[PDB]
Order: sequence, then structure tokens, then C-alpha cells
Amino acid sequence: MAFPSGKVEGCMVQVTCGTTTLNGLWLDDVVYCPRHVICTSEDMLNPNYEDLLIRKSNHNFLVQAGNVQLRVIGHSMQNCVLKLKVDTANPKTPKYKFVRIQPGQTFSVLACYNGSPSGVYQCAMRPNFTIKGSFLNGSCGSVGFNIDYDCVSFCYMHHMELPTGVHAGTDLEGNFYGPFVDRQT
Ligand SMILES: *[C@H](O)[C@H](C[C@@H]1CCNC1=O)NC(=O)[C@H](CC(C)C)NC(=O)OCc1ccccc1
Repeated sequence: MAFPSGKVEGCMVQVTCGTTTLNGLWLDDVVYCPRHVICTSEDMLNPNYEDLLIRKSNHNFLVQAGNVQLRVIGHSMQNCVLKLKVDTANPKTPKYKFVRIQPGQTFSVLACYNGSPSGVYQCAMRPNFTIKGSFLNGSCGSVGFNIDYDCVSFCYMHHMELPTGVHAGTDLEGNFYGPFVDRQT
């Protein structure tokens, strides 16, 4: 059984850089999202993320909370996630923590597209660090979480689909679960 999603729905935004759009997680005044948002389609083959990072400015990122655009005032990279500092703190930020889960553990996923929540379901982390998700194009940045009383424990951010149809992603510090890397290879 999935957890109720209301506390997490209020944290989802859309992030666009160039023609790449995915989802971000807005907590306090930081938006967390997968770093491959800064890739064009050609970059995705063998990205040099350090080089792409230098060439971006704050105004290259478009962050929207529904119809409201949020101004980006800084950005940094932490492992495989980008952290965009915005000028507005999310007034719906729940009590939360970032946790790294173990194979065998379950968590709920709020699947989102264009910054808008679409569905909620339960997943399990397999021994090879993959999950059998229901993720389509545009789902990157969707998060996995558990609820402990009133505290939302975020444990997964979605990045990619593997050839066999299963899914891989990172914790919220941007470290992959398993030996994968964020390149379309
Ligand atoms: C981000 O929205 C997207 C999610 C994928 C697309 C298909 N289903 C998903 O879960 N991720 C990517 O496009 C990712 C980007 C790299 C720079 C990591 N590449 C990826 O998952 O491989 C391309 C692919 C597309 C469709 C089916 C299988 C693989």
C-alpha cells in the first residue's frame, strides 16, 4: 500500500533548461533535480558535466511551480543532482529528511510529468539496485519516499530506464543506487 502523497505533491516543480524538461523537488529555497537537465540530446551520449556546468547561468534555468515562475539565484552540482537556489522558500515544505535505503526496502513513488503529479504506487529496491517502476519520458526528477509519523523520508530520485525495462536513480545526495552512471549508454 502506497503512502498518501499530499505532503510531497506540494513540493514538485517543473525545471527546463533549453529544450530539456523534467521535474524538481522544491524544499525550503532549494530545487533538487537530475543534473542531466543541462544536457542537449547530443551531450547525453558522453556528457562532460563539469564543462556543461561552467557554461550555464542562473537565467538559463526556468523553474515553474504550477504557473508561477521562480527566480533562480544560484546553482551548484552535488554528485548527480543539481541544486538550484531560488528566491522564494516553499511555504508547503514538510518536515523531511534524506535517507539512503537498502535492497529489500519498499517506498512510495509520486510519478510526475511537467511538474504535475500523475499517480502514486509502491516499489521495492531489488538486490541489483534496480526498481520496477512505471516511468515514461518526462518522469525524471520524480521522487520516492516513506512517511514516518509526520516526517517525509525522501530516498529516491528518478534518472533513467535500463534496456530490460527496469529503472535506476539516485538518493537525494545524488549518489546512484548501484553501479550506474547518468549517460545514455
Ligand atoms: C528522464 O525523464 C528520462 C526517464 C526515462 C525515459 C524513458 N523512461 C525513463 O524512465 N531519462 C532519460 O532519458 C535518460 C537520460 C540520461 C542522460 C541518463 N536516459 C535513459 O533512460 O535512456 C534513454 C531511454 C529512453 C527510453 C527507454 C529506455 C531508455
